[PDB]
Amino acid sequence: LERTGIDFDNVTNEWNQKHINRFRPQTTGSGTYIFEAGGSQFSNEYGHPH
Amino acid sequence: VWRKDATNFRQRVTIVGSFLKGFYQVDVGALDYFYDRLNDVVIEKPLEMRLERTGIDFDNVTNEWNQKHINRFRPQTTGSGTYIFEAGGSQFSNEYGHPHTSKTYTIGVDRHVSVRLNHPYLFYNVIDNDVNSNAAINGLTIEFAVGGRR
Amino acid sequence: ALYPIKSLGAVGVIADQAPTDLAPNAFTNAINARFVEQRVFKTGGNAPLS
Amino acid sequence: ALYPIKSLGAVGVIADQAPTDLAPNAFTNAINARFVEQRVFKTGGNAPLSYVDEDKDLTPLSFVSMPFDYYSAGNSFLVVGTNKKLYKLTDESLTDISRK
Amino acid sequence: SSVTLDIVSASLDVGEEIVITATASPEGEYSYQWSVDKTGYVSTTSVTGKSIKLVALRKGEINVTCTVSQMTQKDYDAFDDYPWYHAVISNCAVATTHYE
Amino acid sequence: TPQVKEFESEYFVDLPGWGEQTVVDNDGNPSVKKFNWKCERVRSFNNRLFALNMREANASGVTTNYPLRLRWSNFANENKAPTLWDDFAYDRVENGYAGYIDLADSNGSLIDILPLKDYLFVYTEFETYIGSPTNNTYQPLMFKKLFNDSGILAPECVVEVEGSHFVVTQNDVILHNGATKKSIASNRVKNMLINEVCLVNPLATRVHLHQDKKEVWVLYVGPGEPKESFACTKAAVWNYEFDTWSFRTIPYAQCIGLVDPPVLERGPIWSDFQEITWDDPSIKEL
Amino acid sequence: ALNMREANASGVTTNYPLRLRWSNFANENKAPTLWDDFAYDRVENGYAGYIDLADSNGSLIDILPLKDYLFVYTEFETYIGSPTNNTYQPLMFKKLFNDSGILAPECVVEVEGSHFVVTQNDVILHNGATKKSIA
Repeated sequence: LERTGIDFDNVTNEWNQKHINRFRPQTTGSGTYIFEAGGSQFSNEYGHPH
Repeated sequence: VWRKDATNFRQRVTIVGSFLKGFYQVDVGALDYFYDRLNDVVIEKPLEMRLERTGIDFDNVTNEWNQKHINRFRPQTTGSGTYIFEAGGSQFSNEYGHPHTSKTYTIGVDRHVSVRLNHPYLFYNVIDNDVNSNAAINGLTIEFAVGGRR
Repeated sequence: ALYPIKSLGAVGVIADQAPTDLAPNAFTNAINARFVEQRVFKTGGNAPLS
Repeated sequence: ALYPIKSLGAVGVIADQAPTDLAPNAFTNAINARFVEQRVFKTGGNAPLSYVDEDKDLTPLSFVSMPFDYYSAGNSFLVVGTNKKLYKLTDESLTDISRK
Repeated sequence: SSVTLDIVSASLDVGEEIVITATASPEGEYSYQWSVDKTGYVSTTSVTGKSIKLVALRKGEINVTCTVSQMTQKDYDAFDDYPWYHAVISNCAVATTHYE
Repeated sequence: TPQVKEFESEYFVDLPGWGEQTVVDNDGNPSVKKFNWKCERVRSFNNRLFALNMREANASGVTTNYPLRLRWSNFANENKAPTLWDDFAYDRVENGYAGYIDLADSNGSLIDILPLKDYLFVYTEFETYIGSPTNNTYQPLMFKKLFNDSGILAPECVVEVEGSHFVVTQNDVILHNGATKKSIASNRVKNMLINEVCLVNPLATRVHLHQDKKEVWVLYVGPGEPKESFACTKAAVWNYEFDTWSFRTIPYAQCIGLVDPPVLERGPIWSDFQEITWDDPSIKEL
Repeated sequence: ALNMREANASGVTTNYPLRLRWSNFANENKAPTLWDDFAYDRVENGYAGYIDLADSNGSLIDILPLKDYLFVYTEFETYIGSPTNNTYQPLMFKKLFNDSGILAPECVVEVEGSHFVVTQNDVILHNGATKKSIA
């Protein structure tokens, strides 16, 4: 799964920097996922992983 | 080009029967063929886009007649390119305001465009004359204050 | 208060109308532009063919 | 204020659109995924299948599950075709019923 | 110039074939277009060739003819204000200009 | 030839009456003759059988291709297939009429055909049609034009889901219930599917109604593959219950279909593994 | 009648899983009295016959009426029955669906101008020409 450009425009301003700390999912069943995350200082580029 | 963008499964192209003694494609990379009667020769130049909106009174936010100091436009573009922003205004509402400045918003480096105006009726224009640009504009976010009136 | 300007391509050129009574996502004049419901970008140019 | 992200499966992939102007329950790309209106989970993979040991060396081009046949009992079978011949299998043996 | 044929009559039976050849007096190059008075009763192939093959199909008399024509160049007058429109039917195209 | 397989038979055989055409000689003496007829696709509808792009031959057998010809046979019988394809019947001097219409459209090739709630829907990459079958009269089927731009991509890129059709109109997906069409991929995956399918082999695109889970995917060849390959690799699955798009991979499918599984997976029994043991003799995925 | 095992002279039976016969009209406190399709051949009303449907997987298992319109189910390719007053074709059956089809011979029942069917994958509730999914 892949989604880019999460600007939080519906909460705060886009250009504002946002410190990301945690994702609190609500899963179901058994498994073992492999989460990946990243970003970019711009809006056009597919951010690099972190 | 190796792989040109396609608009059909069979990769069909729209062609034109031109007055310039030949065929021409209508929707292709940035290039415009403008004819000149002086020397009777065909001339190719970059495709010039122009957006224009006048009379931005901010009536949905503040009063129209109130003067508004314009500082920045914070767009959210997509892709690569190099735009040429223009902006201006006028102390009235009927006149197409005169320009005040112009800046280039190259994507990947700049995050905004800095313009200084205080006319109450703002107007902004967008131009893209580059040949190697395939950018896009989803939306803007203007930073402005409020002065006075009369 | 909030002053967002989104969906720049939801509606395109609106002339013959008081420009000081339109929406922020409209334009009084345009050329060589292409909109799809959320976006604006330069229209594909021209080129010969033989 | 509140910032919930629910119904991750209400809408799936939305490409060709400004990713910075979509909803939080959307994705710019996906593969091998399955959504039902509130949820997302890995799509069922693939695996081989052989009614008999003779079909594992065949490149079929098309087939149909015939449910009945006068000679056959109340059991379904397959009518599979290949580049040159038409075969039939019913979980017990392979037969070439190509028109002679 | 005058055209003549060495064949003027023939007796056939349904199912039998025959081939006729057209030859003009001069040895020049011309176009051919075969015609038939009563539709049916025969089958033609490559009507634009100097040698046609016929196949009796039904009972009845008939009188076949071959129209030789010396095609030549001809220029149209489809100006810019009266261009072509180029409809389409049964994979066939049309010109449909003014004055023609 | 289509090479039908009868219900009470164990071998394949050519269709009966395929090529039959009634001829009337002098004085009105009827007779029948068989000609070399070759087709490209055959389907069933209204207890009849159809044909597309018939290579109808004749005496003096230089074949003349009629890419817009479309023949239909008589009604079915008890556990048998139709037995008459000749349009020139009832000429030997009431019911069971066969014929054709010889449509007139653009780009022809009359590739595909599919029924929908008693109404046919012909597709030829442009200028779709509709089939209105009557009870019995001179004109049993009257075809009326429906669209000017709509048209299926490949011969098997259409399937019924819910009183509608899932078609690929050379530019996107459409879902029309009849007299009105929509776009399921207007500005979401259009530029992605067109790009991914327009590279290697678009004509290999296929579809399948995954009714088991309310999904209709459109199979197509992967991005990187030989230009001579027809094994679909990727698939764009769409759920018609919640209108969501997703993709996946398939194991090089030349075809697809639904069928019951082997006895070992159709529900086995303890007293069936009399020859099988725990040493997984070529069977582990149980 | 459904899935008739119609025999004949030289009585090696030939199964016709798609055959469907219909009898004449009822009488006063009695059942129909004619099933033969080849009547009126001895040289006006009361016609019996069949259509010999053409569908997939056959077996013509179930049948049920709905507001003067029959609804045949055979696990696939459902149908509809349109009865006319009286003519050569008293009933003209038109295809309705391509995936719908009842599961067992008695998995359908009318509730409110509709049918409660099990289409091999879920429950459906169609009023006619349109179906839904209750599960």
